[PDB]
Amino acid sequence: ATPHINAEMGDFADVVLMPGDPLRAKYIAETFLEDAREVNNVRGMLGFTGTYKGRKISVMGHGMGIPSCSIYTKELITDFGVKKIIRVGSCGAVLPHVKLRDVVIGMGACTDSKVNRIRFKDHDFAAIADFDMVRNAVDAAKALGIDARVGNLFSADLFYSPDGEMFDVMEKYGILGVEMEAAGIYGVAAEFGAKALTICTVSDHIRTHEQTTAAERQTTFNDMIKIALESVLLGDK
Amino acid sequence: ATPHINAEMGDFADVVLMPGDPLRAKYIAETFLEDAREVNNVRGMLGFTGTYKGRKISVMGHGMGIPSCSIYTKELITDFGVKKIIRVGSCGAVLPHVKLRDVVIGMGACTDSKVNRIRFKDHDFAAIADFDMVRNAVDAAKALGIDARVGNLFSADLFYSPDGEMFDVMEKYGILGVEMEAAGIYGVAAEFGAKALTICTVSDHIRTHEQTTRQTTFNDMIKIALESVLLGDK
Amino acid sequence: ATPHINAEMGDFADVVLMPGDPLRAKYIAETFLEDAREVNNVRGMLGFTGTYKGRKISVMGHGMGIPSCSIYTKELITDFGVKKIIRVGSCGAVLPHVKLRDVVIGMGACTDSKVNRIRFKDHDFAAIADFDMVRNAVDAAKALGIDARVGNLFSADLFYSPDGEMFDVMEKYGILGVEMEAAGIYGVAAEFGAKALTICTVSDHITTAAERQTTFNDMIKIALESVLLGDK
Amino acid sequence: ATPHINAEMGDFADVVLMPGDPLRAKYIAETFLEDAREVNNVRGMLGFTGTYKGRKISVMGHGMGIPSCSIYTKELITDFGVKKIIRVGSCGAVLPHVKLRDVVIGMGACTDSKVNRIRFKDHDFAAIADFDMVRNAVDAAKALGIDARVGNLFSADLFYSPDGEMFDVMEKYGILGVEMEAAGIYGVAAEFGAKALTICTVSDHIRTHEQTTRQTTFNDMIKIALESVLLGDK
Amino acid sequence: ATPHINAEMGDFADVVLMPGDPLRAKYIAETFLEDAREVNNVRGMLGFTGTYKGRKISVMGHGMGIPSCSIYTKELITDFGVKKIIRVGSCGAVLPHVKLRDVVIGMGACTDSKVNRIRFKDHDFAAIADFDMVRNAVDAAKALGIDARVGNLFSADLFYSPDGEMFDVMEKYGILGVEMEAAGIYGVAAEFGAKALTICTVSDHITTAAERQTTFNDMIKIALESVLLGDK
Amino acid sequence: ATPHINAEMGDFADVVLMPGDPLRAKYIAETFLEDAREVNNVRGMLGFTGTYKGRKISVMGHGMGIPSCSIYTKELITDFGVKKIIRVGSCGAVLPHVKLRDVVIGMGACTDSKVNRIRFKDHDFAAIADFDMVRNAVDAAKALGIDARVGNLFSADLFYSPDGEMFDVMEKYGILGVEMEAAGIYGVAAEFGAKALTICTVSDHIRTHEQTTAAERQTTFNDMIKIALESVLLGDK
Ligand SMILES: CSc1ncnc2c1ncn2[C@@H]1O[C@H](CO)[C@@H](O)[C@H]1O
Ligand SMILES: CSc1ncnc2c1ncn2[C@@H]1O[C@H](CO)[C@@H](O)[C@H]1O
Ligand SMILES: CSc1ncnc2c1ncn2[C@@H]1O[C@H](CO)[C@@H](O)[C@H]1O
Ligand SMILES: CSc1ncnc2c1ncn2[C@@H]1O[C@H](CO)[C@@H](O)[C@H]1O
Ligand SMILES: CSc1ncnc2c1ncn2[C@@H]1O[C@H](CO)[C@@H](O)[C@H]1O
Ligand SMILES: CSc1ncnc2c1ncn2[C@@H]1O[C@H](CO)[C@@H](O)[C@H]1O
Repeated sequence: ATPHINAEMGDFADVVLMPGDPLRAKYIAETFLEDAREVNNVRGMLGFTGTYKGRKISVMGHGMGIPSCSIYTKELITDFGVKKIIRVGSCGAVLPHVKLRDVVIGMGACTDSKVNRIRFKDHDFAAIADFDMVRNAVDAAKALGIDARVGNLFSADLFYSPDGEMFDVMEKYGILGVEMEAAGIYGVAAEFGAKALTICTVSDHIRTHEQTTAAERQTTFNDMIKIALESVLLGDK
Repeated sequence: ATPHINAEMGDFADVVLMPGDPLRAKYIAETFLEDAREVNNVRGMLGFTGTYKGRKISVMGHGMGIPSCSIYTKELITDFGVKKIIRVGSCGAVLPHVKLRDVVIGMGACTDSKVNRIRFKDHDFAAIADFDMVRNAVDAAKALGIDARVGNLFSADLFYSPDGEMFDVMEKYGILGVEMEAAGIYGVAAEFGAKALTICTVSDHIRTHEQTTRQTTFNDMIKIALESVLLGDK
Repeated sequence: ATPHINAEMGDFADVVLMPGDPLRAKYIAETFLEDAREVNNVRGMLGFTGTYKGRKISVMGHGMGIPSCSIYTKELITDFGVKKIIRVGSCGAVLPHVKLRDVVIGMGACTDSKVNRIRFKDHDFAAIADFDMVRNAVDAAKALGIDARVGNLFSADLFYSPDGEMFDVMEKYGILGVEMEAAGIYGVAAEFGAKALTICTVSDHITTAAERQTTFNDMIKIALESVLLGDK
Repeated sequence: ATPHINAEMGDFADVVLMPGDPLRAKYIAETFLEDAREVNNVRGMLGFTGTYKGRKISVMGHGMGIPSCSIYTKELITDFGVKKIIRVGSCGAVLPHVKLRDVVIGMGACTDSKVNRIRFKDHDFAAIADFDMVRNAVDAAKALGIDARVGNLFSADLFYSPDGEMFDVMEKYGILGVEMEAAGIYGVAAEFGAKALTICTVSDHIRTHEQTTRQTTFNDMIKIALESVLLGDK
Repeated sequence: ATPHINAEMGDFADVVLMPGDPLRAKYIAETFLEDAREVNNVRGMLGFTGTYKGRKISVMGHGMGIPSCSIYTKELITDFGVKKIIRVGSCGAVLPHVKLRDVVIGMGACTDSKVNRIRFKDHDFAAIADFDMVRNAVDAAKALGIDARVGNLFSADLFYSPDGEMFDVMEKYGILGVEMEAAGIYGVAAEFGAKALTICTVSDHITTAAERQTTFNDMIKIALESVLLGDK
Repeated sequence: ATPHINAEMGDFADVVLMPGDPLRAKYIAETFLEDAREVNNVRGMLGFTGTYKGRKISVMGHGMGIPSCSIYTKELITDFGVKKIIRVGSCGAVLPHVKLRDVVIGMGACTDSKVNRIRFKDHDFAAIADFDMVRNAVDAAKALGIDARVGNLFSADLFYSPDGEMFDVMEKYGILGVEMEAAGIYGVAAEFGAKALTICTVSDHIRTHEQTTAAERQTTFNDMIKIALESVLLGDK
């Protein structure tokens, strides 16, 4: 066990899906995994392990922010033999053409944080996902009849920013989705030699700040989970 | 209700104790508050409101890291009329004269986060607590016969730091405890106009590696916090 | 028409291959393109436009360094309607498993330059390529029976850096190759809404001339065939 | 003798009050100390030692700016056994509720200087005062019936700032006074292992432009400082 | 011999004039030097060594940008024994009193690049020229009845900057001209203990071709005559 | 008058020599100026005005550090019509070949301070002296049979540096002298449109940390003052 995870080697699959909300990990295990069992509960960060079409899969929340998810992903990789981390969350949109419910894939992730500069001798480290994982996700989505956008995400330290001028900048440079973990998870994956990918569903459009129907929203979120789970199967081949 | 808190104005007291662990807040509500009522569970971030010796008080977790607690402390202050925030967490020690379960009070908080530089034109903003609250905590500790050092805390973005050498620099400058949110709460208190204080319990020693896997001294911290608000009311 | 390219709209294809060495532009034009014609000569940066299996293609050097290539890529995009930029160059490897003559594809590009911070309010902008272009290059490579590594490049401002330990850091974080333009082209593409990709061959690990020419022609075929896959 | 102080161990008391103006130190030595003896005049930086109600005390100017006071506070601490440094200076106000001659106590000090980043690996070091000294000053003020706000000061490198907008940011974050050395003295106290406190008198208002061209409230500041050491001795 | 210059010790004079445009090196060699011979052609960066009034002089382009010129100036200094580097180029002016075709001499060079911070532990390194070289250029100019302004240049990494207000700042602090290499060459000279100087002619204010050629030849004569004054 | 200078327009010459030590300004006025009168004393920063061979000259201390001298030089220029500022101080040497008593002229000045970054939008402002003033000083020195070195100075914020590694860096990049004001005075001169020059006498060699005889040291310091005063006369022509 670690100070944040009360499990032992073997308790997690070598692939872990990670939502920000611990209650969403439980929701994913309940909805898509067969014979899922809770393998962690410290600080209430629920983790589960079960099978998806016979494949051993794990899903655990990572909390909000780079500092939070950096702790969990780091421990999964070094102490639980986890090779892949697939973040499945929500994000806000700044581009007029990026619509509510669009599925975004973060090939790269820009950031507000100083963590990668601390890692990269104060220079610019391009926080990127694992290419194969990106490709598997794109292909899985195509098979589901879904067209995911692949580009940059922006991982913020302040959900409530003081200088609202950053949104124009994000939009100017083509940022697809705004969230809070991608850049940190990619930094961890690179530092400890593992593979990661962040997929998000647009739950808010900053240009119009909205949400829309709930049934349709829940549908897209599930497609996103489906895309994540199906993508690991393509990777297995 | 706010984006991360499903409650209404009035559900929270004007003072809120906040541990990083939502399960610790539940424990505090059950062990120290009377008529405790759960007022939030969004994302599992348990929040409670009750009374301590007739004083209405709340306790809610804020999660790990500056980005997490910034969201919660902000919504409480702008939408629930919270005047005082008292973080009650754990920390790692770097100084040799600091032992497990020791109580530290961060009158100040250093950090490797950029949040305050983003707020202060890229200059040095000294993330400090409210002086009265510090004084209150010190007096409360004194009256309870519990020891407590007052000084600088270090709020880290990375629990697993790739720069181990920075611990020597922290030690060289007298850092009492290494935690992950004080500097962010102080920055929020300042930006949104409220007051805050961070009290921590040494739960691990970065040099010796001896660590906990809680309570008691964690109960002391709570007593000091709860008793300090009462002094503040008078 | 532009300060560094004496040509007019239409002279360049919407896709432009760009080597660092200007002399390589003519080699590519004569060796891989049909009906090539000269479209630029300013400062000796020769540009050519021709066709590859019917597809309109242009080729012109960009010079060494982020500042140089940022000028050309920018002008091509805003004044000649270029949609995609494919940089085809060389790099140095810091990883033991990455060998001489290997073909590296930069999905991302780190850098010690300050250009992107100037663009992104002093924050971290992840300089990245277009995903489809990356995927096209990979598939075009496999079709040619060539195994290409996809990952991060490091775009250096100083070829002769005084900081020797930075190479160990690059190795620790999996940098595939060290060159000097990727991060700059990716920033320009982002700033002006175009697509870019950097392909490099390992020409030094931190070979015969015939071996070098073979690998160079392989990189060009890959880039050219990737463009065709992109059109589908 | 040190590079900038021609004195020997023992010439200074373990506590030293320090204004930026050498002529103010002379005034303090002549108005509040008995048997005042000049112990330094190198570069005109007048230093004096005497007694206040039987308590041995020194007062020496430190000049304007972080670079100047860093030299003096350092030599005093490493070569003359000075344990406590109490800066008694002037400052400019940005807040509307702050008037001339008001007394401010910097429990913390923000800055646009790089000195602390050079010491703290380019991270945010919270330049704070010694809690006991702050508390001492507060009690002393209380007993003397003098008002005093406790909080953050802003130590500027450029008195004539080209970034006027930074004053709005200072005001937004509750800066009590704009001065030029607190953050540097706190950094030195920390690096060389001593204690320090900065007390200031509002001598100018950056918004209204009304300003002084001293004493009295400048006499209050001195009383608070001298009386605070006595409380500290007990 | 070096990665970017196929020459050997002795091929280059201890003094090298360097224009940004590579094509200008041959013009200078044929127009101002006696008995010129070719000493480099790698990447099309032609270098020549000849003599001016008996004094041994070399000329070769450096490309656009700090990264490009940093490579050439460095190699020339550490492998070909070059003692002085005189960059002769063009720049844009932000000051109203500085006119088109004016000759500007950069005693100092500001920059938005990060190379010198990387060299100077993230602090402020004042990138400056050799004082004697500056004084020589001034005196050589006066002898030619030419009035040259001495001051600060600004070495930009991005010719097309997204920050429009930086030009007002440059004007406020007296920047004489905007170009892209001075600060990089000055850093290299400092790092490897050599001497450097940047001379520029105002080719744009933020003219006929005959006017341009006249002023260009004036800058070259100035540089060449300054070298002779330096030998005294 | 200003909050730091109790004088009125006319009290200072349009040229001001400035030593760090206020007691040294008095020494300079006494030693080289005819009919010098004290024109300032607030905070004890003595200022004087007199004539050198018939030319109206002023000399006033500027205190230690960039923040200190930035206040004085700024007020001299904007409120007292001063056109030129000639700093005359001492510095430490890091280069083995730069010897005790050498006269150094700061054509440029490197710095530890953040003041010029605050002025120059966070970029690199090359803090330089006025060319003509440098030339006049070099020529005046030649006339005195003195050979001054012209190059970069380093203006430090911390006389007592924590990371002693900066001296190797300074030496590596050819820094001639180490002091504490040049970069700040040049920044002020550029911001308010005036002319400045810093000249220093090496009073310490960091590689050997020494001083030597006192008579000879005092001789070189005076030559430096002579060079400064004589240089303004050449400038007048
Ligand atoms: C401006 S809209 C927005 N902004 C920032 N984060 C968002 C946003 N929308 C969804 N997320 C992500 O969810 C958490 C913060 O609520 C975080 O876990 C984060 O990833
Ligand atoms: C090196 S020991 C250490 N390091 C960092 N944070 C620690 C530490 N010990 C306790 N905490 C605090 O608790 C959470 C991280 O477990 C965070 O909420 C944090 O405040
Ligand atoms: C340390 S080995 C190395 N380092 C940097 N750049 C290299 C390197 N090898 C090839 N290139 C690329 O070629 C040019 C610099 O020669 C540039 O165009 C650059 O892309
Ligand atoms: C904008 S008003 C202002 N600004 C900056 N410093 C001030 C100010 N007022 C008083 N001081 C302090 O006194 C000296 C500068 O005069 C310095 O010692 C400084 O601490
Ligand atoms: C805003 S006008 C301008 N800006 C930047 N560089 C200029 C400029 N004018 C001439 N140069 C110099 O020529 C090359 C860039 O064209 C580079 O070699 C450069 O030195
Ligand atoms: C390491 S030797 C050294 N270091 C720094 N400053 C020196 C030095 N020597 C002379 N000065 C200058 O004198 C004052 C500091 O004593 C300051 O005014 C400064 O200009």
